[PDB]
Amino acid sequence: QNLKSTDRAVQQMLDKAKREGIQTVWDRYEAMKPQCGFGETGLCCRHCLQGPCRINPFGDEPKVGICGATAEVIVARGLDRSIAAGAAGHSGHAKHLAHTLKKAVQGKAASYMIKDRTKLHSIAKRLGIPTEGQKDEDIALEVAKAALADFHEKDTPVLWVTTVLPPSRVKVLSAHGLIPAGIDHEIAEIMHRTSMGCDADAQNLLLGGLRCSLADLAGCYMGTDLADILFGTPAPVVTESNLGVLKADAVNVAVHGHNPVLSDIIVSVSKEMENEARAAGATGINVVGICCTGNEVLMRHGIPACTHSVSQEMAMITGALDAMILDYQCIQPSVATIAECTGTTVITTMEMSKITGATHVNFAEEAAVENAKQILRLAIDTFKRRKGKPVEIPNIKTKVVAGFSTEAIINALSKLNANDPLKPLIDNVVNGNIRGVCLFAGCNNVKVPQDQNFTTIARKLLKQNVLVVATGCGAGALMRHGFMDPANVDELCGDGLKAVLTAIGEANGLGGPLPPVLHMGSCVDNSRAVALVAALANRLGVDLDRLPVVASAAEAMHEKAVAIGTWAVTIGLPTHIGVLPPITGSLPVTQILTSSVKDITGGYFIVELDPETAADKLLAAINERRAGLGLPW
Amino acid sequence: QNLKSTDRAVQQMLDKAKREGIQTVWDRYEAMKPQCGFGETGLCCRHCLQGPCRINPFGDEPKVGICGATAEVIVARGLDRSIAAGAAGHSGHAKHLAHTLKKAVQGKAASYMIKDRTKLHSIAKRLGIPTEGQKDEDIALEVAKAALADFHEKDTPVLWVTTVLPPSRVKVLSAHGLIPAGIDHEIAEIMHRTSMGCDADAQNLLLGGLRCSLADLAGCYMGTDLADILFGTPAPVVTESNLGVLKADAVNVAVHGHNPVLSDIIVSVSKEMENEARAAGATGINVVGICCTGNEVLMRHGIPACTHSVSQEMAMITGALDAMILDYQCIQPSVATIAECTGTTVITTMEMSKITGATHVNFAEEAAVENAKQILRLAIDTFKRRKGKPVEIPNIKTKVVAGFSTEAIINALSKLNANDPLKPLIDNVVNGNIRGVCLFAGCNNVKVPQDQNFTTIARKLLKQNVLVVATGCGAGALMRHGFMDPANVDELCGDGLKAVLTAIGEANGLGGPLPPVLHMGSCVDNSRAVALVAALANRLGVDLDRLPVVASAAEAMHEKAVAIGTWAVTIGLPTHIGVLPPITGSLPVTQILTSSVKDITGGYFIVELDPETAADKLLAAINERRAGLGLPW
Ligand code: SF4
Ligand code: SF4
Ligand code: FES
Ligand code: FES
Ligand SMILES: [Fe+2]
Ligand SMILES: [Fe+2]
Repeated sequence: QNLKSTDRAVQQMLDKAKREGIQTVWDRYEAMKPQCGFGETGLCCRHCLQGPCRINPFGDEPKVGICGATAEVIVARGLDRSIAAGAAGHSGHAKHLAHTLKKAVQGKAASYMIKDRTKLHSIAKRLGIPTEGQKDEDIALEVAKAALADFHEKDTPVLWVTTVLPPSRVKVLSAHGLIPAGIDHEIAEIMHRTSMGCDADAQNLLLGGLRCSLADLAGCYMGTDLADILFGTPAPVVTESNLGVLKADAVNVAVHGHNPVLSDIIVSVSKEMENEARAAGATGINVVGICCTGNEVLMRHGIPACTHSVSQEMAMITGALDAMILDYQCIQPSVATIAECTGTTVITTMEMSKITGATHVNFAEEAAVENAKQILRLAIDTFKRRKGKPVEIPNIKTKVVAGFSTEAIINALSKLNANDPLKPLIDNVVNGNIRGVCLFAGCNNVKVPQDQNFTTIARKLLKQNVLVVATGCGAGALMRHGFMDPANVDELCGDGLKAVLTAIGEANGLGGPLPPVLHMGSCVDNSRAVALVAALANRLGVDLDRLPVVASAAEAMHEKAVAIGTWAVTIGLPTHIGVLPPITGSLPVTQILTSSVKDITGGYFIVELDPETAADKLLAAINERRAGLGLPW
Repeated sequence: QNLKSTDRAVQQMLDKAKREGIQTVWDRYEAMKPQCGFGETGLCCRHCLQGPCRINPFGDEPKVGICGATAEVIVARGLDRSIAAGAAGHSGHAKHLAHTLKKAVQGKAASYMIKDRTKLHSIAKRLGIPTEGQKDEDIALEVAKAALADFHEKDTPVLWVTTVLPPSRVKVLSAHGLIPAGIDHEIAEIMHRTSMGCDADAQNLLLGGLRCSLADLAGCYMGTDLADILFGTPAPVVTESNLGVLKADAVNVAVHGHNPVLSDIIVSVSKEMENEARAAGATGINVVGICCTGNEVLMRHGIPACTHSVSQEMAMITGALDAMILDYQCIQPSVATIAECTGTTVITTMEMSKITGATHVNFAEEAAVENAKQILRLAIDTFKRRKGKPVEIPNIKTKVVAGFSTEAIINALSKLNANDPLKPLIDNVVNGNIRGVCLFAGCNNVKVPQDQNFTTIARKLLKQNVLVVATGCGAGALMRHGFMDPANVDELCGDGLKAVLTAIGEANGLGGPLPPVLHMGSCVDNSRAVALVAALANRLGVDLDRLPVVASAAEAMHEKAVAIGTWAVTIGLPTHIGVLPPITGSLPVTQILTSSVKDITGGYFIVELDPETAADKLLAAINERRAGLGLPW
C-alpha cells in the first residue's frame, strides 16, 4: 500500500477497504491500465462528429486530423479547453460569493454579513470604489457589482487582473494582448476558437490560453477577496490533520468541495446543535475538513483537516464518517456508492453539482441556518444508526499551524520591521538565509504515490533554505506529513531558513519558530501568493519575472490545476508540473510552453516527473533568478 | 468517387486531386480508419490528468472512470461540452455583430450603417425598447446594448430566448429551470459542472445541456437580427451554385466562414475595383461563396455559392481560386497547405482564428473598405500569376432561388391572404396539401457520402407533400442538387405541395412556382425557422410540440450542429440526426435524449443513420403530430 499512498492512515484504510471488498480510486486506476497513449500525449481530438481523430506520436498514418488539424493545433486546442474549464470552476466559485455578498447587504440573507470591514475597504480602494462618506453596505454593493462586472466585456478590462499585478507586469501582458476582457467572455472565446475549423495556429492558440489563464487568476483572487469579506481574513491558527481527527464518540461531519458559503454556516450552527447531539448519545458534532472547503474552514476557524484529494474515500472507510456535505469540485463521485457500504450520509447542496444516489438539499443563502440544521440532523440520525458498530479510525494525526494569509504574513513580518514589513523578508533573501520562495499548489493524482512528490521536493528545498508556502491539496499533503508543525523545523529546515522562521516566530510571541511550510489556504487562495509576490515585486521595483520565486504543481490533477500553472507562467514564474500534461505529442507546443514563452512573459513550464530531479530544476530556477539580481547563490 | 461525394463537380475535382497528389479530407479520413470505438461511443473522458479514462462498451474492465465517473456521467459531460462549444461559436458570431452595430451608430465605422430600419424597429418593439420619439441611432444603441447584456447575468433572463418563443413554451421551460440566465454565463457553467468532481447525475447534466442549447438559440437569433439590421433582411433572389460558377477569365474570390461583417464589405468593394481587375487582364472580380458566409451573401446579394462544407478544398483544386477570404468556423485548416499546390492566396482576418501558412489581414470595422482593397489586390496579384496555366473548372452549376427569410415567407403568403398571411399555409396543412414542415440544417460529414442523406430524405419528404426549408450546409447540399430550382417542382414535389408552391409563386408574379425547397439562410438563420414556427404556434394557439414540424441534421459535423439539434429538441421538435453522436456508450443517456425528454420539452432526438429509414421516421413524427391535432394523415 505504500506504492499507493505515502500516508500511513491511508494505508491503514486501504487494507480495510481491501478485506471488505470496497473498490477504491487506486483499484479503478489499476483497472484502467494501460491508459490510452493518444490521450496521454494529447494527440486525440473529438471536437466534431467526424472524429474521433488521433495522431500516431510516431510511425505511419494517421499523421493529421481529418479536417487537416495538425498535432500542434490539436494539442494546443485540448490544452486551451482545460484552461477554460479550470477558469470556469474558479470563476463560478467567485461569482457565487459575489451574489452571496450582494444578497447579504441587501437584507436578503441575514446569515451572511460583512465580517472583515478592513478587507472590504481595502478592496474598494484597490478597485477605485469611493469609500469616503459611504455606508459599508453600499461599498460592499459596489464591490459585488464590480465583481460581477468582470465576467463580461465593458469599458475596462478585468479589474481582478489589472489592479492586482504591478503596472509593469500589466504592460508586458497588454503588449501581447493577454489582458482578459471579461472572465466568461474569455472562457467562451476559447471554446469557440478551439471548435472545429477556427483557430489553427499553435502560437495564436496558446496566447489565447495565457489570456484565459489570467481570467482564471481573476476568479481566484475575486473568490479570496469575497470570502475574506464574508467570512474573515485568516490569521494564524493551530489545529490538526489526518484521519485520527475523526472521533468515534462524536457525530463526524465532513465538509467537502471548494465553496465555503455553506460550510462556514455549518461550522457555526454545529456548535449550537451540541446538546441535540448529546441527546442522541454523542459527545457533540465534530466538523472535519476535506479538500479545499476543509482548507477554507481550517484557515478561518481551525477546523481539523480529515483528508484530501485522492484519498477522500478513505475517510468513509473508517466507518465513523456520519455525513459528507458536498458543494462542487474535486469530489470523487464514487463517494455516493461507497456510502451504501459505509453508512455515511452523502449530501449534495448545489443545483449544478448532483451525484446519483446522494441526498440533495437545495441550499439557498436565504435559508442557510435552516438547511444547516436539516443536514446536521441527518448526520445525527446516522450516528445513532451506528451504535455498537466498531469503527476503525487510524490513530494518526499531525499538529498544523496554518492561517497564513498575505495580511497575516505581512503582520508577522511587521514585528521585525513595523513600517516596512516586507523588508525583513527581502533582507534575508539578499543575505541568503532565504534562497527563494516556492509555492506548492494543486492536487494529488492517482498516478503518483500520494504526497511523494510534494514531500520529496519540499524536503530538498527546505534543506536549501527555500521559503515554502502551500495551498490546496499541496498544503493538505504537507500538513499530513508534519510540515506545518513548528516542532519539525530543526529536522526539516536549513540553518538560514530556520534562523528566519525562528526570528519571526519569537517576535510574534510563541518562543518557537513559524512552522516549516506556510499554509496560504485553498486553491483560490493561490491568489494570496500572487498578492505577496506582487507586493515583493513592487517593494523591490522589479517585475515578477526577476524574483527568485517559483511554483510547483507537483501532483497536478484537475483542469483548475492546469489553469493555475498556466497563469503562474503568465505572471512570470518558473512553474513545475510533476505529472505529464497532454502536450508531449507536440514538440512545437512543448517548446513554446517550456522555452519560448519565456520571451513573452518571463515564466515557463518545467515538466519533470521525477521529484528529486524536479527539485534540482526548481533550485536552478531560483538560483538563476538570484544571479540575475546579482545575488550570491 | 461517388462513394466520397454525390456531387459530380466534387467527383471531377477528386480525380484531379488524385492524379496531382493533393491529399483531401477523404484521404485523411481513410487514413484515420478504424476510428477509436471509445471516442465514437462517448466512453472516453480526459477532463483531468488522471486520465485518459475509457470504458469498454461491453466486456470486462475498465467499467468506470478512475474518479468513479460512470458511463452515463462521462457521456453526458462530453455532450454538454459540445453544446457549450457550439453555443460559444454562434454567440461569439452574434457578439461581434453587436459590437459592429454599436460602432456603426457611434460614428466609428462609416462602412456600416442601419440598412434595415423596419427590422431595427421591430426588434426594438420585440425587446421592449421604446422607439417613439427616438433617433434610429439611439434605438440601435439600445438594441446592441441589450444584445451584449444577454451574455451575462442581470435582472432578466436572456431576452433572445424569452421574447422569441411563445409564452406557453417559455413557461414550460421555466418550470424545469431551462431558461438561460446569460449566454456566456451558461457556457461557463457547463464547463464548470462538467469538470472533474462536479455534476455527476445524467439527468441533471442533460438539463444543463438543454439550458445551454437555449443559450445557443439566443446567439443564433441575435446574429440573424443584427446581421439583418446591418446588411438587409433577405428577400427572394436568383443566383447559381456549384463549382461551375468559377470563371477562368475572372479574379475568383471565395468568402468562407460564418460572420459576414467582412465579406458583405468585400462584395460591395469588389464591384468598384472592377476596372482595376480589367487592367490586370481579368473580366472583373467574381466573388463566390463557401459555407455560411457564402450563404449570407447569397441570401442578401445573390452571390453564387461555389461549394460547401466537406468539399471546400475542391474549389482550390480547380486552379482558378485566386483568393479564399476567411473569418472563422468550419474552415478546414488543410486549405492553408493545399494553397501551396494550387496557388490560391488564403487570407485570415479574425484575430482568434489564424491558420499557420495563411496570410493574415487584421480586419477592423473602422478600416473595412481599406482592408477589403488590400485583400482584393492580393487576389488580383494571384490572377496575374496564373496567366497561361490551364484551369479545370467543372462546367456544372444549378439555378438557385433563395432569400426566404421569415419576413419574405410571410410576405409571399400575404399575396394569398393580406391581413392573415400565415392562414394560407395553415389551411393547406389542415387540408393535407402540406403534410408538415421539415427543416434541414447542419453540415456535411466525411463519414456520409456527401449530400446523400440530405437528398435521399428530402426526395422522400417532398413526394409526401412536406414543406421543406433548409439552412447552412443542408441548404448548400440541396441547392447543388437542384432542389432550389423551381423547374424541378414537377419532378420532385407531391401533387398537393406542388399545388401550394405554384399558387404562392403565381400570386407573387413569376408564372411559375416557388422552388421545391425554401432556403432560409445560414446556420444562425436556423433562428428564422424558429421565428416562423413560433409564429405558426401563436397563430394556432398551441405550443410548438403540437405542430407537425420536424428538423433533420442529416449529416451533422460541428459542435454547432449538436447545439442546434439540442435546442430543436428543447423548443419541442422531433429532431433527426443522421450521424452518430457520441452517446451510444450510455443507454440511460440515449434513452433520455430519444424518449424521456419528450416528457420535459415535447421534442426528442431521432438517431438514424440510414436515410430511407430516417425519412420514414420523420414522416411518422409528422403524422403523429397531425393525428394529435385531429388532422387526417
Ligand atoms: S475537429 Fe478536425 S481533428 Fe477534431 S475531430 Fe473534427 S475532423 Fe477530427
Ligand atoms: S474526470 Fe474522472 S473519468 Fe475523467 S479523466 Fe479524470 S478521473 Fe478519468
Ligand atoms: S484515442 Fe484515446 S483519448 Fe482518444
Ligand atoms: S480512448 Fe479514443 S477517444 Fe479516448
Ligand atoms: Fe481543491
Ligand atoms: Fe456553417
